[PDB]
Amino acid sequence: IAQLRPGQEIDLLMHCVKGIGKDHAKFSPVATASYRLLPDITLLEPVEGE
Amino acid sequence: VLRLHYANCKAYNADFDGDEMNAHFPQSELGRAEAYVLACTDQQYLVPKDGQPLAGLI
Amino acid sequence: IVQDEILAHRLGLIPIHADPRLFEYRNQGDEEGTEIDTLQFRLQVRCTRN
Amino acid sequence: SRWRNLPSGPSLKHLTDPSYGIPREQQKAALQELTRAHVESFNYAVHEGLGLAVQAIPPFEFAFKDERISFTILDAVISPPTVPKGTICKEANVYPAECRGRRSTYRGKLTADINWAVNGISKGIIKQFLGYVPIMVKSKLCNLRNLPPQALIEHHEEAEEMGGYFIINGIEKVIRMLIMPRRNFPIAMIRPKWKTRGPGYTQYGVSMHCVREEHSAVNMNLHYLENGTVMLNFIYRKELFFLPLGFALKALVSFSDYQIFQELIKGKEDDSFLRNSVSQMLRIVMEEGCSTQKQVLNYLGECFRVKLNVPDWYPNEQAAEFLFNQCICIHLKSNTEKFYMLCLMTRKLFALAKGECMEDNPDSLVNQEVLTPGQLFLMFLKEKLEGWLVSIKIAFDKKAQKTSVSMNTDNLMRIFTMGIDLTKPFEYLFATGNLRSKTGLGLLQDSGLCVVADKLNFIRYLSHFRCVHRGADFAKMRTTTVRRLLPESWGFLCPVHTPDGEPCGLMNHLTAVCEVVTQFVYTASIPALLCNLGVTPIDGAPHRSYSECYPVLLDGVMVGWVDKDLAPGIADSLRHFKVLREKRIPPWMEVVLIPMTGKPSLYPGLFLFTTPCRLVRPVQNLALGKEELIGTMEQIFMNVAIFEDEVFAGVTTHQELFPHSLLSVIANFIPFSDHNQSPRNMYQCQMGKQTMGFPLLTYQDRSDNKLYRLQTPQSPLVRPSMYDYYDMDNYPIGTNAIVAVISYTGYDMEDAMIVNKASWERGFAHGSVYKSEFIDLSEKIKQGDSSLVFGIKPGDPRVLQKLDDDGLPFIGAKLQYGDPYYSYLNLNTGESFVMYYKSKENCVVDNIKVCSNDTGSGKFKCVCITMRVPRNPTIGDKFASRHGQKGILSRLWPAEDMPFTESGMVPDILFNPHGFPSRMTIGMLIESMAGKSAALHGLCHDATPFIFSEENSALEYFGEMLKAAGYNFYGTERLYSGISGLELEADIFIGVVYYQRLRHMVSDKFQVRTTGARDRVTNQPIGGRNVQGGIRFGEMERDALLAHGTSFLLHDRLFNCSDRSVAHVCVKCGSLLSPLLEKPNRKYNCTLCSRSDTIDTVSVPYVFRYFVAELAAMNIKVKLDVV
Amino acid sequence: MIIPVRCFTCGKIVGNKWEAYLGLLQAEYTEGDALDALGLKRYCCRRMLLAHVDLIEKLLNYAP
Amino acid sequence: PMIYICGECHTENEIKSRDPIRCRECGYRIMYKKRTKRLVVFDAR
DNA sequence: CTGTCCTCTGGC
DNA sequence: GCCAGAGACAGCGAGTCAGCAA
RNA sequence: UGCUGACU
Ligand SMILES: Nc1ccn([C@@H]2O[C@H](COP(=O)(O)CP(=O)(O)OP(=O)(O)O)[C@@H](O)[C@H]2O)c(=O)n1
Ligand SMILES: [Mg+2]
Ligand SMILES: [Zn+2]
Ligand SMILES: [Zn+2]
Ligand SMILES: [Zn+2]
Repeated sequence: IAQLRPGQEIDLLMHCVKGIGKDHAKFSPVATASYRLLPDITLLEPVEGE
Repeated sequence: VLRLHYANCKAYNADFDGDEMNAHFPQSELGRAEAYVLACTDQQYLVPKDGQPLAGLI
Repeated sequence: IVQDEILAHRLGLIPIHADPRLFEYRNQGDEEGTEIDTLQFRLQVRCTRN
Repeated sequence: SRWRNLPSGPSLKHLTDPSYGIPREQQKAALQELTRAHVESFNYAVHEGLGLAVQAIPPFEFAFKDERISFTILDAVISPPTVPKGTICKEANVYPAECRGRRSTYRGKLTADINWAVNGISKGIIKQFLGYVPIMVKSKLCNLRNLPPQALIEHHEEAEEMGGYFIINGIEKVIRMLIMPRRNFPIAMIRPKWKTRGPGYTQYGVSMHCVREEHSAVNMNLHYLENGTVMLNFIYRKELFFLPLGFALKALVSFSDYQIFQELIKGKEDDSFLRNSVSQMLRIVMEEGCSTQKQVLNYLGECFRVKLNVPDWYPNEQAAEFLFNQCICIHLKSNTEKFYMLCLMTRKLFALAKGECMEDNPDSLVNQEVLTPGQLFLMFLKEKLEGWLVSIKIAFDKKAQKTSVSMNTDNLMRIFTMGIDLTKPFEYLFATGNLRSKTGLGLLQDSGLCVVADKLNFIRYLSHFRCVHRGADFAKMRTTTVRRLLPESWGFLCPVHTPDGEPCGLMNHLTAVCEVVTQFVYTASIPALLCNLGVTPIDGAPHRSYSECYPVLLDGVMVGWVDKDLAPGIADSLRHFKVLREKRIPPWMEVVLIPMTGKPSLYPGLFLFTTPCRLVRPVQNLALGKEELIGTMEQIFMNVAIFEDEVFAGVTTHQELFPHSLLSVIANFIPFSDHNQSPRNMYQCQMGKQTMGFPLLTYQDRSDNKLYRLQTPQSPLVRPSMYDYYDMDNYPIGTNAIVAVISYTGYDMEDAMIVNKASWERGFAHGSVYKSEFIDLSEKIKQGDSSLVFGIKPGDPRVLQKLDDDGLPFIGAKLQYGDPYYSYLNLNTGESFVMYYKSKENCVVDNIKVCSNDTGSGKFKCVCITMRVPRNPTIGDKFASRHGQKGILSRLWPAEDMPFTESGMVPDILFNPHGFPSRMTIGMLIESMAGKSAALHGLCHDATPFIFSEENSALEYFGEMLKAAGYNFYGTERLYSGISGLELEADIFIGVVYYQRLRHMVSDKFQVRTTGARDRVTNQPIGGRNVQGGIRFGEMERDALLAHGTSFLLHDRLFNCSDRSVAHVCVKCGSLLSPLLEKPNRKYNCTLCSRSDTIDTVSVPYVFRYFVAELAAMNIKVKLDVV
Repeated sequence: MIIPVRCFTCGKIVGNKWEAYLGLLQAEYTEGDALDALGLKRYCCRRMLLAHVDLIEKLLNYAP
Repeated sequence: PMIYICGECHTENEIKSRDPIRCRECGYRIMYKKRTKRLVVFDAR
């Protein structure tokens, strides 16, 4: 959160409320949730010999 | 920021790279009639230099 | 050394393990909050030479 | 050397090193050599040059009563800054950390010991205190000299600072190298406005700029008149005086008129117009009355005595010597050498007139040199010391003219009577920048001499100590020829780094390898060595014909006539001495040999410059491999390959150190500048100096005005290796962003850019501004009782809980417009004044410095409050890449509407692909791939210009890097549409590029006025943004608005909004001035005709009534017809 | 100044891999192997640590 | 009890009306006000 | 730094 | 009175934001 | 008002 040196002090109260990742990213619950279509690969000819 | 359509760009030569622009507010009700009828931005489709169109997509 | 607004920002982006389904949304202008809609945490730290 | 240990490719394992924060044992040494010309010049100006300056200083003799008194200044000494008098305690030294906290000048004490005598047998040495002269930061007369980085951190300093600046009121003036013509070298010029100087003058003439020991400069012009005669123009105290040559030559030398003649016809002894015109110079004006050196000196003395202001008891022959010593050829001590130099400048005007030589362009760097901070400082110091002498003895002569015998009792009380002078004059030249001098110092410019050095970034700051200004007068010129970027500034000035508006071509910057000469040497064994080499002294026996011989010059002094078949070998021998450091040839002497053919090429001859203000640059001397240094004029007669395999056998005398030597320090920070078009590298250089970055490490101490800070800077993953030589990661400037080049939104067109909203909410490019306001409360009062103490009368309802009992906000409190901001207390009366916060922006107080009076005796009158203003990227803020692609932020696109890639990623910058086709910044498309490959492989690639050829391409290299990571060669990954959810048909070009955030925000450039203040002379809006202020309509707008036929929009704008009054007129007299009110039925009555039934009100502008009034002032009448 | 808490592009939390990153680099591991051993797969996260400049260690050196 | 920290000594000096603004234990002429415990509210956005 | 005035001046 | 010599003389894009010193 | 920076 921070770094301190002798004589330095932090003192605070944080309030946590409910919300959706739409009005601020901090409230978003997933790193990423993407999707991808399944690739399809077809060998039209028998590949061989290096 | 004052948001403006891109068809009105070539008319002003605005380029959205930091392009301050002024906006005046008529206060007479007789300059509003002329802003509506004469100075409107669709009576300004053709440049008065050679009559060729000014507004267009880009 | 970390500012107050920057500390508040950094604290907003820290994920809390409370499940949001047991809570509720704070009504508009509910500054106080209650057991129903808020969780409070405290950071109080001071650095000293050992 | 000094360019070894230059990194071969950049690294990233220096950050993430176990020793990142430990302050180092010695300072960097590459950053130090940037401000080296500013510091090594001052070091001379203040210690070794000050003695020489005071040594000239002719003893100021004058008459008191029936007595003649002589005052000479034996020594002058400037002391490091220190607590004023001993009235202070516990530390005599004074470190620049303060005077930035307080707002004061870092000034040292200048004191000299004068010696006054009465006829030379009665004498006493008094030591007067002249005044205070400002001091540079690491300048030998400063308290931060010889301090390692660790000890430089306990005094609040940058641990990496190179001062080279002055602190005048805590503002860090940065006096910058101006361009001067040259020193001690005759430049033949063809200027057509010269024939207006007299009846028969021509447009030909050789100018010489003479400097003696860096304390004196003078400009002398030899003009050609149509008769074949040459005139001499000298300037004394800003007045131009014309002396025929011959008067000057006969005075300087006690030689026959045939020997003077045999000298001016040395190389052209067959020409007969010349032989005839030399005689018309010697006889026509000198056999007319004066034929012995003394009679010439006597005649010259009488004509010039009045304007040289010489002593009345001086023989005229002594007043002539005064003119020659102070106005012609300052550089040369002898009068015999001054003769030979005036003779070579004439021998040259005769060749320019007969078209045997080419005019020297004054705008080529070949014939240019720089004016350093020490030359301006000493040249002002010397002039002010002379002025101090003059003023003290003005006071002397004016007080009583009374029996000095007992008056030796108040001699010190007399000298101190005018020793009260030298301090404020000096601060004007530094605080204001403009020069108030009786002689302009042989300068040609009297403003913009010193400028504010602003630390917006460390790339704005480092460019103030490498700037070179052609002149401030050239900003006003129809013709643009001093803005041409000639090919002679190769390696000395950067092609790309020039301001790109009104200052273009006029404000240049030195390349990274270029450097100013600042050392001073003996140069006394050189004239005796040149003779061993083959030169024949000016005295005689050239061994050839004076036409097959080169005229040798060495710093204004003509050694003379090296033979024509010995000049090449002599030049090569002298160049080998300087390279191998043999003899005593300074490592930086410029051995120039301008060959002579039959063509009208530049005047032939072997010059040898060693003066302290020329620009030099290193080049690998082939055939010796010993890293020579060449100058601007010496570089035109030698071949310098850039890459190897460009070196040939006979050609390629030298070779350049690195291929990017030509580019400036900032232009070496642009990645792949070779693949972008040039007008875009000129905008990148100007945009890297307006970037919000990390400006410095010492907050709580600076007390500047504005200070923009970026929260979490990163270091570019793709950066030139020079970025790592001058560690520029101590001060980062931007952030790496995942940019996709896609047309997706409709809001990113025409130069506008899109920013993901979740990236912006996760801290992307957040920033702040520090507004430090110095409240000195000696204002609101004059020299009365202390109305000034910060303080709160107990219980004031106004400051109930916003202040903290010393009339100062709490540290950490938030301030808003209308909030209490300070509370003074007039101690005698006992009344407080809350002084509310009026800025319409929210901030937080982060520190408050209470400052004293410099004697530790101040009384709570001055404070410095620092407010913090959060400036995060809004819509309307300008972003930019490192390639001149600036654009505003038009949208913050939701993070779920952004096109996601097949890897789950989602760009955070959307950049329209239409800025490439017309701007041709192909370096951005390579930086994207290089940065993506870097982020993928954990590497750090270099973007040094000229490292990737046609055979080895950059796209091939980085596409192979990408294809080695599982991505595709061409850098395109295929995205999905975050709005429809379908894989777009085109595969998009995505990558990682380094964005900077510019300092121009809509929050600082937005205005709305309804009604408010008014100019009281015209009664129109005031016209500013800090004041409410109206926007000007303009004549172009008035002429474009009545092409619409809208006369009532014009009436509204120009009449009902700006100024509209009801001034009433007398209808019969038709005059606006005539109606006058009465003494209270208040009837305006016309004064001219006493009727009150004739007055009628008219609606008229207010500037029209002002116009009628100012016309009446001239007796003109405006009679207007009312209907 | 200090490590960002969450990666700007995908809000993956990288504010707890700073000391671990520094520790794997002191052990002899390349920046690539190090960023792999921390779980930073996509290059948007890898740039967040690879190009971080810790200036909180240089500000935390001037007097209190 | 208004405290001010010195510029380089770091000694707590309490200054008032009518008295000079030098620092004890040294003589410097710049002194920074101190942060007291007062409550301020910030938003985490 | 350019082009007309444009008011002499001066010579013829 | 005919027309060079000049030698004054006047003109030189639009808007905008700051800071600093007097 | 001035002057030194800067924006289109
Ligand atoms: N001194 C000035 C400078 C600029 N302007 C105005 O600003 C416009 C854009 O400048 P600009 O320099 O951006 C030319 P632009 O064609 O837009 O650049 P690009 O090739 O990079 O796209 C000009 O065309 C003028 O109308 C002015 O009135 N006075
Ligand atoms: Mg623009
Ligand atoms: Zn009347
Ligand atoms: Zn990520
Ligand atoms: Zn102290």
